[PDB]
Amino acid sequence: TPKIVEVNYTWATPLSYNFNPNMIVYHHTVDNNMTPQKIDEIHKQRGWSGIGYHFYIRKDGTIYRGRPENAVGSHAPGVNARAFGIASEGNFNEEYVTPQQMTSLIALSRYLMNKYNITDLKRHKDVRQTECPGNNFPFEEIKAKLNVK
Ligand SMILES: [Zn+2]
Repeated sequence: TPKIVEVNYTWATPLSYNFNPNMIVYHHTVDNNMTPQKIDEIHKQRGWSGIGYHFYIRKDGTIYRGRPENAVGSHAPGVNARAFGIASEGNFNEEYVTPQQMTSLIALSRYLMNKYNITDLKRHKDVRQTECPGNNFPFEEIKAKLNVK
């Protein structure tokens, strides 16, 4: 089972648990050097309860929990009730996922896919107009390693 680091959050507004995931959406953070706590602060400024992603993967491969696994997130308006959101630290218009981020992306994705019977993997740019998760985000390689077509 991948190592998920639990984080102490204080949620500003009520979380909804009317969450029925059938999709994983991949994100980049654009900004580097952010703790999950810093993301949570920014997401609170934007009027969300707190960190909008269900998971945040830092450059050294550490997987932090964001939103509770059974709560609706704030990462992709229009699919939030049906999508896990997985963020990777970086701006992948300008750099590449680290090998440790790739290892964690595959492990976390397969965990969620098996646990929830999910086969639908999407980039944020596949569901909304955005450059996220960045030009160099290795989407086709992730799908290939997970045997998704
Ligand atoms: Zn995004």
